[PDB]
Amino acid sequence: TYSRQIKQVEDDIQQLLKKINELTGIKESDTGLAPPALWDLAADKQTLQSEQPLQVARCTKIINADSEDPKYIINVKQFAKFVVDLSDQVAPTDIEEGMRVGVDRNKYQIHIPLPPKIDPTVTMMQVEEKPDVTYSDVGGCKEQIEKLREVVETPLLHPERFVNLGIEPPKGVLLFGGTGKTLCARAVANRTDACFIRVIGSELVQKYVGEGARMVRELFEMARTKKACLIFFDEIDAIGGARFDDGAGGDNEVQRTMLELINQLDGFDPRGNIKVLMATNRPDTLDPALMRPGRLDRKIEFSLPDLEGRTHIFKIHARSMSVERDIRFELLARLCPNSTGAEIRSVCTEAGMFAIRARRKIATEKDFLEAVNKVIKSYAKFSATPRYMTYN
Amino acid sequence: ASKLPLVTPHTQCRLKLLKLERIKDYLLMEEEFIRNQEQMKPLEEKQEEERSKVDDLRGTPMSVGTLEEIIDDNHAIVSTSVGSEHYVSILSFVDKDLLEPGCSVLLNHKVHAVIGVLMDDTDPLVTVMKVEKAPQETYADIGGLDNQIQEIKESVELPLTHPEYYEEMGIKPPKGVILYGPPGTGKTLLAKAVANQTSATFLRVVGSELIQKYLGDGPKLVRELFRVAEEHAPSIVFIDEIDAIGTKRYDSNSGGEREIQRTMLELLNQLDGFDSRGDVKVIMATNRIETLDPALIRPGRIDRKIEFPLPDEKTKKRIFQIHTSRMTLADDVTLDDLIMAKDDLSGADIKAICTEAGLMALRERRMKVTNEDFKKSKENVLYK
Amino acid sequence: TPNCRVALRNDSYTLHKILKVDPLVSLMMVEKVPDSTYEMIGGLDKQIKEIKEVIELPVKHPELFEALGIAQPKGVLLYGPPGTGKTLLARAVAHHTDCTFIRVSGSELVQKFIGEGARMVRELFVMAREHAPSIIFMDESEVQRTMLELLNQLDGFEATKNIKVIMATNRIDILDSALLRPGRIDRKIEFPPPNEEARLDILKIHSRKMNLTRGINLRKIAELMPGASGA
Amino acid sequence: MEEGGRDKAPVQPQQSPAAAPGGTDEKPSGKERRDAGDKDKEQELSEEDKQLQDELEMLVERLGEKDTSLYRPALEELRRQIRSSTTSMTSVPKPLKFLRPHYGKLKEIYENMAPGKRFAADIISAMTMSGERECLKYRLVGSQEELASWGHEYVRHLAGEVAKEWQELDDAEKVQREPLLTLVKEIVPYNMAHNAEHEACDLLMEIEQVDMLEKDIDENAYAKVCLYLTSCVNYVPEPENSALLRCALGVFRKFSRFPEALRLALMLNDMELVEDIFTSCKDVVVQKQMAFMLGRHGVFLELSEDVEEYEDLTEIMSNVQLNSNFLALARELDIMEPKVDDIYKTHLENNRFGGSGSQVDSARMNLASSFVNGFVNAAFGQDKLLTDDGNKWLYKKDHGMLSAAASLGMILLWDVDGGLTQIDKYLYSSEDYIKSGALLACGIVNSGVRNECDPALALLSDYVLHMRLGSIFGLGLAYAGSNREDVLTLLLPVMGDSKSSMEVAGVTALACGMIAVGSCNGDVTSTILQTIMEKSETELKDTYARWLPLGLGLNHLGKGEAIEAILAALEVVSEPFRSFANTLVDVCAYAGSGNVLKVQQLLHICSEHFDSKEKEEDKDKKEKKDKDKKEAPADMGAHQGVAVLGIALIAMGEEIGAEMALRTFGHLLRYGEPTLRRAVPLALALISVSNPRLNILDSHDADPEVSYNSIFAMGMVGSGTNNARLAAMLRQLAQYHAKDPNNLFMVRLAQGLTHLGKGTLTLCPYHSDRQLMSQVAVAGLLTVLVSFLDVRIILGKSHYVLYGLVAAMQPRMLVTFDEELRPLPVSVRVGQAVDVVGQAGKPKTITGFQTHTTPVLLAGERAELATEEFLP
Ligand SMILES: Nc1ncnc2c1ncn2[C@@H]1O[C@H](COP(=O)(O)OP(=O)(O)OP(O)(O)=S)[C@@H](O)[C@H]1O
Ligand SMILES: Nc1ncnc2c1ncn2[C@@H]1O[C@H](COP(=O)(O)OP(=O)(O)OP(O)(O)=S)[C@@H](O)[C@H]1O
Ligand SMILES: Nc1ncnc2c1ncn2[C@@H]1O[C@H](COP(=O)(O)OP(=O)(O)O)[C@@H](O)[C@H]1O
Ligand SMILES: [Mg+2]
Ligand SMILES: [Mg+2]
Repeated sequence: TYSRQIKQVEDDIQQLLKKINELTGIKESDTGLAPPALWDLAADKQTLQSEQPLQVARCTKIINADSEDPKYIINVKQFAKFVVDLSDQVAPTDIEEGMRVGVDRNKYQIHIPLPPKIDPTVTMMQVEEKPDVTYSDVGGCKEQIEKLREVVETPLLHPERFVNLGIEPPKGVLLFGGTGKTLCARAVANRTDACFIRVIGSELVQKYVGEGARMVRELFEMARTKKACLIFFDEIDAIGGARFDDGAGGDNEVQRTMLELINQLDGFDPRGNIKVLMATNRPDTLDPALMRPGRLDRKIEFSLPDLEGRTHIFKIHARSMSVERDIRFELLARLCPNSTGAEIRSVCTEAGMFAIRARRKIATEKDFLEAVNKVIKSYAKFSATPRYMTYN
Repeated sequence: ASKLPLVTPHTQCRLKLLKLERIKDYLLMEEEFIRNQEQMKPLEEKQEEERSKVDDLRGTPMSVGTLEEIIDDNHAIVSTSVGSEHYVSILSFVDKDLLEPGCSVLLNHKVHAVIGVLMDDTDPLVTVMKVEKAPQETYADIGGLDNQIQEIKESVELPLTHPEYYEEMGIKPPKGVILYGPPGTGKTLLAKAVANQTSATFLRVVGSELIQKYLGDGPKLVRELFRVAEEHAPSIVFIDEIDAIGTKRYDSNSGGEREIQRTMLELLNQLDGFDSRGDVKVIMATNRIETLDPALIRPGRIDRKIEFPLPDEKTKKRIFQIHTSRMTLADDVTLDDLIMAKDDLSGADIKAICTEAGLMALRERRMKVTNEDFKKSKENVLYK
Repeated sequence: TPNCRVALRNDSYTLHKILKVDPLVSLMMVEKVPDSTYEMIGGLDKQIKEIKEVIELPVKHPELFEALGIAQPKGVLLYGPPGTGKTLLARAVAHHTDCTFIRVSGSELVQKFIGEGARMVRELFVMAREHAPSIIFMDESEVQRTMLELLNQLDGFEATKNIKVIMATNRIDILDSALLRPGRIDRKIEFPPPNEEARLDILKIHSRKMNLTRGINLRKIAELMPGASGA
Repeated sequence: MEEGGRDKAPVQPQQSPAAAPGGTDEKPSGKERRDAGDKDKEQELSEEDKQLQDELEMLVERLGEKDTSLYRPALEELRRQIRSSTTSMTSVPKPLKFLRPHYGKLKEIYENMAPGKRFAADIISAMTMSGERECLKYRLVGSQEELASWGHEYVRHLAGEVAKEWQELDDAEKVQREPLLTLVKEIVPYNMAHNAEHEACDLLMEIEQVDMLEKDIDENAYAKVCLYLTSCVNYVPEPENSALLRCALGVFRKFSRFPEALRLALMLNDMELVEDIFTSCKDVVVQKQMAFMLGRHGVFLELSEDVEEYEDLTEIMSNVQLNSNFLALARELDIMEPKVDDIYKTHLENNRFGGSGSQVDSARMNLASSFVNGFVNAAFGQDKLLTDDGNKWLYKKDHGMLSAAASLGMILLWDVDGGLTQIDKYLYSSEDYIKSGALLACGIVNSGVRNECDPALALLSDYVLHMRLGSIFGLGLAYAGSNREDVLTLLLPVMGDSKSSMEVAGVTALACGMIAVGSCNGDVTSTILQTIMEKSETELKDTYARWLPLGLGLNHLGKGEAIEAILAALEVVSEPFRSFANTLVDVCAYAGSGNVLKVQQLLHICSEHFDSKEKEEDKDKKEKKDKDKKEAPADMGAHQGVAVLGIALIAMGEEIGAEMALRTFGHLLRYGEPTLRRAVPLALALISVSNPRLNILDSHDADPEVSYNSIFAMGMVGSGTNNARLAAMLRQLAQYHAKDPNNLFMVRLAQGLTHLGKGTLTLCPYHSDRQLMSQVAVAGLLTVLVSFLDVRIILGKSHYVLYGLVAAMQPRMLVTFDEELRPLPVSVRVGQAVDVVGQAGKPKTITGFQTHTTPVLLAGERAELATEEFLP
């Protein structure tokens, strides 16, 4: 009954909230000033502290040194090099060569080393977040999930169960086969904890020469700096087919990066706390030198799940949608000659859309019939299957 | 604003107004605290004072910053226009939140300390596909098939406007959408009407332009493009005629398939990224679908797959009606004896004949379009 | 305003006072195409009629095109032998309506002005709708794909008007069907090799600029050149 | 726009209203039959909601306004039948015959006589007039005039008839007007109204008892003392009388236990004890009565029918906790939880981030080293010899041997299996803090168990040892879930001793005061006597204010009676630094509601005063009390504090807003949200050592998070700065607190919907103890580890006789449906339809399926789920 009064007491006190907010100050929305009622910290001291007793210590690169006397050699970006000296106020040691340090603008002397170079383009793969997949819903890989987990997590989880026996754990593994190669990788990507990184190798084809190699090198650098890391490789078919080259120099930029990468695991003080898995579309024409033992230990495969895992998937991608409560899902798989669980979820979706088509809520056998026959035979013509059934 | 989203009754009960007057009480109390702090203790104006001292400290010549690294101990390394970097400090008043490598920052003059940041005038590339306005009319203007059309309606418009129906169904909507048919049937125009109805972000670009005379860029272009698209809003991007990149070859291209393959590969990946797929749905439109890489046609990447047929003559009459409604034609219009000329003509041919006949009228400044004009029209437009 | 050169006292960097170019004009200076007008037309008459009908009409009469309720055109395409007036008439056509005469050869020395990287060429549209009474020209395979990238863009999507373009080529039967969509293109025009009267008048035109001798006989010479070209 | 010809209304509906005074006076027949015709003309061609541009409703108010005012007001003799036509034809346009302000003049046409919905049989929409009466006329007719003339004598049964009319007119959202006719009516005396309305509420229907339920309980969550005292027990008996399901008693009537009537709770327990039909709902109610909202229950149900119905008491007392123990032994075995410890591998990249590693070698890190065994081994991650982090430091920081033996209680958290077997090998050592932490674990392990583990059996072996300090800690802690007077008789002379060492007498009131919740003010009297004896002659360190006064409050909490005021506020009326102990219990008794009249005095009494080191302690505790009243706002103040405090105090503080404007959230909840959880980094990404940064330095929340990002970023930037000499405790204790188990996080006083289950008594000491320094290293490891032991944390179960079926689960988000169309929607998180026994879910309500019909709860977090499938 009190509509006008309630709405006006609503909006007028909202306007008063606005006015008292502005009394504080949220307007003058800036180009980089902190929240107006927050930055009052940097008022007198910090201001005249962060600046007056604080100097830049210009970023600086080392060259080499000499014993018994400081006499270090510096290198800087635009200015030349200088025979230089450090600061007593730091330990006289960790300013050795191949390192980035800070040096005041004026005295030209060292104060502190800085982390090695970064190239944030390479920082663009520290995935930082584990999504929400689980080995549960990826069934069928009954003798594959374990085959993975053993050479995937067990040593990290039990860095004793393989040690007292005095045997070294394996290192490398790759996937092949919409069989679920990426899905199985996502499931292994989440559940772990250590520093996980990946690179779509397609993001290495440059326009200059060698750049990809330098990037891969810095990647392995930050890897070795890490203490327990796992790298995943995605669809490296692009990273190089083979050195089949002939006459006219082509594709050479690729194979350069190829060999450079392939060095990065074999002999000559190898990685360490480092294992990996890649996956192909068509392994048919992948490099032999990668297949080499010590790089490519395991060969777990993703084929067509049989009907059993297929039945489990039929459970999986239907147990969260209104359906007939008494369907014989056996026949569903029975009319799934060759497919992926992706296609199972697809048939489910199509049936659901045919349900929401007119009115209903729960599903029927007939919905599944129309979903299958269409998805199967109407969508048969292309179906992308064969040339990968031969992996060619 | 954005005080409390619990205004659930939307009725004339005690709930709403009680919320309102209690927020009134707390607001009066906090405002009076803000008052009483200055009452005995003004100690400054703090309107433009806490800002005056900032301006004082913040270096008068605003030095273009360029973020490359982050040591958030209120001091990180920044560079210069030519890259004469140093290890300047940062301050509290900078809201150290959006710090990112490759950012427009503000540097002090003397010690080059971080005055602040700057927003990005963007983008000399987004605008090129950033949709301006509703370009065309309703689907009702198209007509002719309207069934698979309704299918696309369901697959695209229905989701956003009914984010409940699939929910009672308990299923997220499909992922992929695609058209295919002969040259001139309704794959781009249809998209036009789609956008006409929409209230979401929209872009347009052609696969043909994906190739670059250099090496490797096009892929990265695809990457960052998908990124930017995903970053914005409810959005559906579309590419027309990808098969172009898989059919021809331009000698200006540096290499050949040696980039086609990789680019298309990364492309296909970027629609099935293990990472957050985000709020994106994609349509397709190609003339030669049979010959492109079937790998893209994988279920999950592409879901709704719809044919585009030859419209029927009885509908060709409707197309005639379409492109003849709002023109002051002559009475002699016997459209049927004009429909059957090309036994497999296209809905574009209607517009063709119509506008051509109109031109014929304009040449002689006439108004109503007579039949012999249709004759000459069919003769010109088709016989070559 | 943007593109405003300014004076600035240097001690405290104080912006002090004010001082360039329109980049399209710089482009034109780079090109220096043969600016012309109708007077030098050699035997291109019905051609003139048609090109006028197609180009000038959809500028000053936006009510007529819909008084007819007919869709406006978008592009024009020509053909013929080596040098007959393909660009000659193109320049004049633009000239007699104040169309900012612009062309692109897919070059790069021109490219620095438009886009830093300028991955595509569509970026020229940023200036296209900036000086509306204007036209872009296309000469004589990538020219075809460029034609696609231009045509299919301002196709209802870019409702902006006053933008006309023309490709140039010979033996039209050798280009792609992507330029053969019965609706993708508006109309073409025929440019025949020079015959008697056209040859005579072109002589006439390219003679008046000379200090003749008493008695000329354009007629004889005209009876001699067997239609080699208009050049 | 045609007018004329067919316009009958400018003819017959024009003159007959206009000439009504020309046809009513000295005209008996021409008035009525034509007035009946006008009645039919307005009720026939207008009810069809097709032309709201009625020929009458848009033309008969042109002239018939003054004329109808000449008809009904000015005639004064509208007789029997003609006025049945007047109040049926002059009433449907009467909202439109007048301007907007009808809220005071729904009377002159209608109030002269009520026309016997007859002209509403075929049209849906003067109850506004009855509302006018109740809200203004009845208001100033019975403000202080409870009983008066006709203005109440008829108005009461008029409200009753229109109340029966709410749910009998259209059965649409007009039904939800009965609360809008019962509560605004006689604002305070809601009894005289709902006593009359509930009887009819029994006989109307048994389906609409839920919309009114949620509406009225939102009316009650925040409620005036009179409304909280009356309307609750007026909304209470709905399952008792209106319906026969009766199972909404336990978790929706406990709010009537402490504020309303300390005895109505046990009398309703008796009501349950009378209707024991049959087995399931009885168990459902009695379960939460012992281990999920209150105590003093495990000895309440041992009467003369002790086989399995009354013998359910031993179940609810110990064997329900033991059933959850088998749960945490088998299910937690199944899902992920092993015995233990990778958090040191976690901080492996702390050595290569920017320069040289191997520099952090902190010593007070040992405090967090006891946490590496306490927190990460909570909830049944039992171990053996893994306690080396609580053995080496146990044997190497004298005070640190209690943390190394209080982490053990967290190892076998809430256990009842082997305390007397895991503490034997680490008791006979006679190092004060080893035995202190071990004998305190003798109360930690069996906390909530309250069985024969340490009444006077474990910690009495350390109170015949007055080691002395913690001897009451674990002893009274095992009796937290108890209130047996025997223990208070056992350790009242602790404070009755007035020990020359205050280290025990201080928290003595915290230990003895917790076990009780009600009367017997002997505790309060003896404690205030000892206060004015020793807290008087002191204006120095707040131990006498951090430890002593809180027993008073925690013995008189949760009673909005204001009776405690003139009793205990008058008891600590003393010097200002003793008046620190004045207004605690004053505010200790209004947990979940909104009484902002109480809020303004939390700012009026002392805002800044410019506080020249005068009342910073008293104002810190003022802000502390302000942290209460908001713990359960039913989403009414969750923002109202995170905004008000951030704007006023944390922005404009002297010692309050720089050191005390943060613990608000720590007291509030452990939900997890970008509003206030990331807001603490705002004061935490800036250490600000100016004020005593161990205010800023001083993760108390549960519910494991992904906030590891900025924490580890700061730790990285903490290689050179952010020193560790004392903050090494800080970094990893904070890193261990939230994610102690991945589960065991639901202790934020939101049960059923928000019913308390506290939670409060055992916890309040810590977050009232960090005031401010001097106990971050020495005097704070009595309570930094194992303070709060009131943790009930899983809801999704089957719990039937067999646990045969897995479940029928479909968990969803918080509800927001208040007035909708039937049936009201439940929630939009319907995507996940699984069959898990998963974690509880902070913003969670679970909706089942599989034709179980849920005749158990339908609203208890242990859904027992009776079943029947009479739906073929
Ligand atoms: N065994 C499976 N169980 C459940 N879902 C599966 C299974 N295999 C495939 N899928 C579905 O397939 C989709 C993901 O397929 P991917 O893992 O990307 O395929 P892939 O084998 O890596 O093929 P490419 O490389 O993309 S051509 C998801 O919708 C999964 O649900
Ligand atoms: N079925 C139709 N109904 C009405 N107009 C049509 C129809 N089909 C084509 N047209 C007209 O002809 C134009 C061509 O349609 P488009 O959407 O370009 O077809 P398309 O098959 O995507 O063309 P291509 O193969 O890329 S050249 C439309 O913009 C309409 O003007
Ligand atoms: N019809 C014509 N009338 C006058 N001059 C012409 C004609 N055709 C060509 N020219 C001359 O040819 C030159 C420009 O060649 P143009 O016709 O523009 O080349 P193309 O059409 O082959 O690209 C100018 O010197 C111009 O005067
Ligand atoms: Mg894949
Ligand atoms: Mg098209």
